[PDB]
Order: sequence, then C-alpha cells, then structure tokens
Amino acid sequence: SNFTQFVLVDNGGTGDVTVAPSNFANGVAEWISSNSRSQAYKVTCSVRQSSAQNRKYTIKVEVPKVATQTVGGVELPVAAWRSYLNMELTIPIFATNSDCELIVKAMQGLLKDGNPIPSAIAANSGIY
Amino acid sequence: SNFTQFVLVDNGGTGDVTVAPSNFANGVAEWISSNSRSQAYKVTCSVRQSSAQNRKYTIKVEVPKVATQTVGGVELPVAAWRSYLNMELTIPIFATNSDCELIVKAMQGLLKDGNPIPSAIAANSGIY
Amino acid sequence: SNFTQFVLVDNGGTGDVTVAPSNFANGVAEWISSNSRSQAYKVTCSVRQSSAQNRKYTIKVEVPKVATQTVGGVELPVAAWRSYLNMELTIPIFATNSDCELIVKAMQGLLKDGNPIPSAIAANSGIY
Amino acid sequence: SNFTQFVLVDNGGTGDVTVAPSNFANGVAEWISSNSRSQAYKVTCSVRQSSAQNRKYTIKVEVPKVATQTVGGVELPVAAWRSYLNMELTIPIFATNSDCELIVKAMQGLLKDGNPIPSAIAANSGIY
Amino acid sequence: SNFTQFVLVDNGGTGDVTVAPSNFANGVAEWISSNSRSQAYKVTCSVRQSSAQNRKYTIKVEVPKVATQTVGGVELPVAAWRSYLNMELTIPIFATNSDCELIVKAMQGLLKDGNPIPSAIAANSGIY
Amino acid sequence: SNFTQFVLVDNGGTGDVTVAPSNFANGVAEWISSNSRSQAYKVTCSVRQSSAQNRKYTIKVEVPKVATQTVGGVELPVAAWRSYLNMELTIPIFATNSDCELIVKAMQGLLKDGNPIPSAIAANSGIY
Repeated sequence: SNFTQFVLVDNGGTGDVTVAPSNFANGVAEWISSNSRSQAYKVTCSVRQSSAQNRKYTIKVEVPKVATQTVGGVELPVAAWRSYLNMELTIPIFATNSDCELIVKAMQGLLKDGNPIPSAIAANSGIY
Repeated sequence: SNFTQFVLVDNGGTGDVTVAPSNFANGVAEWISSNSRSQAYKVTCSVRQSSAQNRKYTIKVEVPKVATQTVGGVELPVAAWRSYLNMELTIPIFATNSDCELIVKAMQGLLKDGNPIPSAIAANSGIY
Repeated sequence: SNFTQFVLVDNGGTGDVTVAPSNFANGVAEWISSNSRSQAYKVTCSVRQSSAQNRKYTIKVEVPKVATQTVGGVELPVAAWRSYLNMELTIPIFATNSDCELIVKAMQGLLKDGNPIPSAIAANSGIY
Repeated sequence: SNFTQFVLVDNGGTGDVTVAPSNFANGVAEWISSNSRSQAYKVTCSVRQSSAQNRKYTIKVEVPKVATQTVGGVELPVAAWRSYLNMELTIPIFATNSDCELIVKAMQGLLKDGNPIPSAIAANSGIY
Repeated sequence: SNFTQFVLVDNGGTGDVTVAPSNFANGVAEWISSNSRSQAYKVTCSVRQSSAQNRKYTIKVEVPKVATQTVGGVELPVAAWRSYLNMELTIPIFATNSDCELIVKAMQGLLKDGNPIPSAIAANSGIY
Repeated sequence: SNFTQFVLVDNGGTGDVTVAPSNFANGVAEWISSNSRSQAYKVTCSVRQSSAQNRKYTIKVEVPKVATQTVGGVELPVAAWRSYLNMELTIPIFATNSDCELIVKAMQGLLKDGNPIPSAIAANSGIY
C-alpha cells in the first residue's frame, strides 16, 4: 500500500506533522493529522482518465492556523484560517515510468529551497 | 530579484533542466528552458488578492516529451506530448512569515521521495 | 539593481522597521515589512512617461497601527488603522541627473528634523 | 511661531537657497526665494480638517530649472522651466504629537540621501 | 543574468557611450546613458510568444542628434533632435539555440561596417 | 554603384552565403543567393522620403531552411520554412553624414557577438 501515513511537514524530528489515512471513498484518498479534526491538516488525492489520452491527478492540501475560539466563555479548538493548495497534473497515456519520474523531479525542483517560487511564497512575496 | 533562473529538474549535476526568466507581462512571471521553444519546459507564477482576506498563487508547469516530427520528409523538433501541473495556493492575509514557511514545508513534505503521492505518480499508479 | 531592502523607520538599530522587495507585478515595485500582510508596512513606486515631455513617479507608503482583534471568539493580527502617504513627482524630460539630484535634496530638506513641516505633523499642528 | 525663513537647498553654506515668508493670505503660508516669481523657489503650506476623522496638510513646492537659466530673463514656455511638487498628508484625528513625529520621520527617511526614491529622481530614472 | 551595462557606441575607449540598466517594469528591460532623458541613448527589449508558432523580440533604440546639441539644454521640437530605431525579430518555436545563433550573425552581417545598408545610412543616402 | 554583391552569411570562407544584385524594378533593390528562387536567401532595400522631414529605409532579409519535398511522387527543391527580418530606419533630413555613420555603428554594436541581443536570439531565449 501507498495509502499510509507520512510526514507532511518535517520539522527536524520533532514538531513533525504526520498525516494518516482516513477515508478512501469514491476514489478520493484522504489523509488527516491527529487531534481535533477542526485543527487538522488534510491531504486528498485522486486519479481519473480525464480524456482518451490523459490521466489526471487532483491533489489538495490544507494547512491550518491553529487557534482557540472563545464564545460566551465556551472555548473550542479551531483553525483561525487555512491555506488551500489545489494542484492538477495531466499526464498522457504515452508516458513511460521514466517519463513520470522526470515529471516528479520537475515538481520537486520547482519547490526546492532557494528556488524562485518557494522563496516568494515563504516571504509573502511575488516575483521581482 | 527572485525572477532568476533555477534548476527545475536536478539530475545530479548533468542533464539538469534549468529554466530561465522569459517574460513578466501582466503579473504572470514565465520561465522557459533553452533550445526550441517547442521542446521547452515552462513555469509560470502569479499572485493576486483573490478576495478581501485571501491572496492566491497560481503556479503552472509543463514537462514535455521531447521528440522529432517527420512530415513529408521535413523534420521539426517537437514535444510528442506534455504533462500539465496546475496548482493554486490560497493564503489568508493573517498569515505571518512563520505561517507561510510552514505552508512551504507542507508542500515539500507532500512531494518528498518515498511519501505516498510522489510514489503513486512516479509509478503510474493511484492509492492502494 | 536599485530594488533592494532599506530601513523605512530608523529607531536606532533597535526596533528599526526595514522593508524588503516583494513584488514587481504590473510594473509597480513593492516593498513590505516582515509581518502578516494584514499588519505590514507597505511602500510602492512606479514611474511612467505621463506626457510626451514628462515622467511621473507615484510613490505610496502605508504605516499601520497594529492590534490584535477578537473576531468570532478568535484572535487575529490586525491593523487598528493605517496612515497613507501618496506622492507624485512630475519631472520634465529635459532634467539632467544633477537637476534630478536637486529635487531629491529638496525633498530631504523639507522633512529634516526641526524644519517647519515635520514639526507640525509630529505635533498634530498646522503651520502658524 | 514657525512662520520663519529657512534653508530650502543646503549647498553647505556657500550658495544655499534660503526661502522667506512672503504671503499669508487666507491662512496659506507662502515662502519664496529672492528671485523673480518666474524663477523663484516657492513653498506654500495649509492644514484643514478634510473630513470628520482626518486633518490634511497640503504642501506645494516649485523648483526652477537652473541649467542654462538666464537670471532675470523671460523664459518661455513656463512649463519647460519649472518642476512642481505637490504633497498631501492625511492624518487621523487620533494621532498624537508622538504619532505625528513618527510620520515626519517616515517622510525624512523616504527622501534621505542614498535611498531608492531620491536616487531615482536625481538620476532621471524610474525603479529597476 | 544578462541584464547588465554595455558599450552602445564604441569610440575606441575614449568617448565611448555606455548604457546601463534603468528599468524593468513589466519585464521590458531598459538601458539609458547618463544624460537627461531628452538627450539620452536608450535601449529597451522584450520577448513574447506572438502566436502559436512564433516568439517575437521587440527591440527599440533612441539615438540623440549630437551636432550642435546643448548639453543639458531644452531642445525643441523633440522630433528634430532624435532618431528612433524599432526592430522586430520573429522566430519560429522550432528554432534551436544554433538556429538562433545564425540569426544573430545575419544581423551582425547586415550592419557590419562597409556593407551597403550601414554605408547608406551613414551617408544620408538610399541605394544606388 | 553600391549595388554590389556581398557575403550575407560568413561561414569563414567555406559555405559562406553570398548574395548578389538581382532586380531594381520599382525602386526596390533586391539581392538573392545562387539557388532556385524557392530556396534562395533574399535581401531587399528601398529608401523613400517618408515625410517632408524624414527619409525611411525599409530593409528585409529572408533566411530559408532548405529541404527537398516529394510532391505528387516528384522531388522539388523547397524551403521547409523561412525566417523574416523586417527593418525600418527613419532618419531626419537634418542628419549629417557623420550623424548617419553613428546610426550604422549603433546597429553594428547592437548585433556584435557577445552582446545581449544576439545572445538571446541565438539561444532561443529572452532578455533576463
């Protein structure tokens, strides 16, 4: 199985956010971190044949801003807000395993530390 | 500037795919790899205030399947096909720099080697 | 590359507010402080050939009054209010670099500590 | 009683431009250098409560084109020989003297020598 | 990182005209000489995919009329004192780096000293 | 008679592409390489008093990508594709011959090997 738990956020070996399998209904795999579902991280993924020659992945991630809500003196564990990552990857059925491995490296390279994009995001910025 | 060239695909230090700035029209930054524009990798990125409380990034990547087209004896350098990655990241304006750095780690963790998602893609698979 | 960070508010090395490059989309250079976008200082600058014989620089600075606000029982980093500076400077195309250095000094002298204008502003007073 | 003569352009004691009170009609303070009104350095300043929550300072400065100028001469068109600065400072009625002093520092910093804005202006440039 | 200062007019070390980066608003790189904008040498350059099969470079150059020029002066009409060069290079997406290098050589040859075109221009002539 | 042949592409004495005078009908000087008209390089130039105070040179170069195509079972010498350079140069009638030699050198410097523009073109790249 590849439907297992994994470390979403690596913070050294402590304060690491681990996301564990939760549900696989209708071809949409879901992973959630522990504790209150209200303050949890969430990852979903599905694949479908989008057209005759294409297969398409739909991956989603939610990173919460963990907070406490106090109303009328009753406090609940909530997420003050959340960021929503939505990605779609279209891959022709002609792609071999080698081709797919390259696509994966391209995605890891895009987000690698120090590169333009992850630097812009991490600093509340755009391109300049 | 963060509008510079970077390594999209790291293949050791050789066969590395480098993508260089090409155009920044209308708030959409574009990067393209060298040689025929027809066989080039492409990365674009833009940010906008999607709503009152949210800023939204729209990142896109194209990985080509490099090939030669022969028609009537005239051959042209083409991409046999392409994979299309489309990602959107929504981040509330309340996020500090610390919050954004965490969002970035969550994205790098999702795609890290060995984790469920990059393993499924790299092997032409889904979750099981 | 004059697009660099600078200290907007100099509180003598301690509690200085530095502002850094964060976007150049649409030809508007932007700089924001290291804060959540809801509490950051912001500076923008753009130049345009406003007429056949002029060039116009539009510069804006936003100075926030930061607060923590309880919305829906949850605390959010917020700006109690913001002060806005909007400046436009029109320079004829016939102006030499030394003619331009003259404009910069005039603007620096205008706001020097002790002079009429910065004294009125700092005291919630008018000129008299 | 701040309505007094001051050094507008500091050329280090030799060839400084001093501007002196010249009009107070309607509460608008005016200061001009010792020149013809066509070639004079001119500064005017007024305050008014712009709305129920704001006070606004309107400061205007006129600077002469000095290179190739004929002192005391008739130089036409007037627009080829003069630069106009127009500043508007909106300050909320809650701003204390301290808040106002910080606003004056923000203005002094924006125009300080070596910073982006004054460097661009002096070099007949935009931002790059 | 090719956005750097370069010698536009080579007069053999003495009296060469150097042009330096001065603007990057919107991805259009600009370079100007150290003059007033009315008397400056100016170069701008941008690339865009003009259509589905072509990429296009738009290069513009402004050259000042130097004979009888008054440095730093106001010279009107603007049109009597400036020459404008406008180049458009359309390159099919199939062109490799090698194809592109040959195109650059074709441009270098077209303008080389002693050839018809540069001789005609320099002599205020047409073809005969 | 400046209407002479010249080497358009200099491949160092071997495989040089020389172009020769071939038509002057309608006041458009033309030069084509020694090939079938379907595969020849072509250069045209015309000058016209575009306005009362200008002269405009229109210059075009066509660089073919030669191929042999089988049409109806028969082979024909053909051009797989063509690259087109279109240049217009507007010069005021007040320009001296030395003012004109200045324009020629500027065009030669612009395309010199190693300079930004010919480097971008040869690499299927933009300026960055």
